[PDB]
Amino acid sequence: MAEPLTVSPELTANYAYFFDLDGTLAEIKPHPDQVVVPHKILQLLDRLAAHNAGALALISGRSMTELDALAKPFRFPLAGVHGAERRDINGKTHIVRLPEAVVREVEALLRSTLVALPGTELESKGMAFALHYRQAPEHEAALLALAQHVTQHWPQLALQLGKCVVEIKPKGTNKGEAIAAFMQEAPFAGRIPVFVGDDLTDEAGFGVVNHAGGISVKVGVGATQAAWRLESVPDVWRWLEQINYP
Ligand SMILES: CCCCCCCCc1ccc(O[C@H]2O[C@H](COS(=O)(=O)O)[C@@H](O)[C@H](O)[C@H]2O)cc1
Ligand SMILES: [Mg+2]
Repeated sequence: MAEPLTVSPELTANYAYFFDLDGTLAEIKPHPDQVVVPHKILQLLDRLAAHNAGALALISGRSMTELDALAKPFRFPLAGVHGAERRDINGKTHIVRLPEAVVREVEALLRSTLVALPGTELESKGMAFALHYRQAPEHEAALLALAQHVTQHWPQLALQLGKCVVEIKPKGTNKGEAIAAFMQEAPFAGRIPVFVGDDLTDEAGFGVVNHAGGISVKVGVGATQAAWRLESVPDVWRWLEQINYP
């Protein structure tokens, strides 16, 4: 149902841009630390933001600090950990905080199960936990049942499924509310939201962008709620280049 995106918006239109990172602005890698956004693409994003009053943000499941490393030397408004971390246009950061006992008890729980799930990696994010299983796809059903049971015993936590990852996040955190928080703040407010993403976490953003009369763009294959689709990360780059230089 999603329509192939072919038109590039004009550089000085009234758009507010929201970009996912992994699988959208950067190609998918076997390991997250090999992921890179080419410096040419970062310059296009920075020029696009500059012509749109700074209304451009990165909306990612990665931690805020990892986004700053990937976007170096540029510093954009950010949503990290699916919205549990956020940095507005004023550089002000907002952090969702979990009870210290919850973080300690859950991490100890998840770590003890890894001996029976070899190849899985537990990434601790301060207020969230990510279970990476790209090196062992067989563990996916177990990690889902395990994380689902974590969210039942600790109702402060919610489930976030993703590409080769099962993520445990604070309840009420999602990229839709992250985009919402931005859309009521000075630079983004009064513009039309454009959100480009590729994973299940991005579907929540697609929903609020569609309801807002904005432009939602799915990257890659799979069922989507987005109205528009790009076929691959290099197609995002080419779309980005055509906005900057028609
Ligand atoms: C060798 C053949 C290639 C197959 C590789 C398949 C692996 C896909 C994949 C695996 C793990 C990913 O996790 C990373 O990115 C997440 C999403 O970030 S996001 O897309 O900007 O929302 C973050 O949440 C995580 O912290 C970060 O470690 C992201 C993508
Ligand atoms: Mg994503």
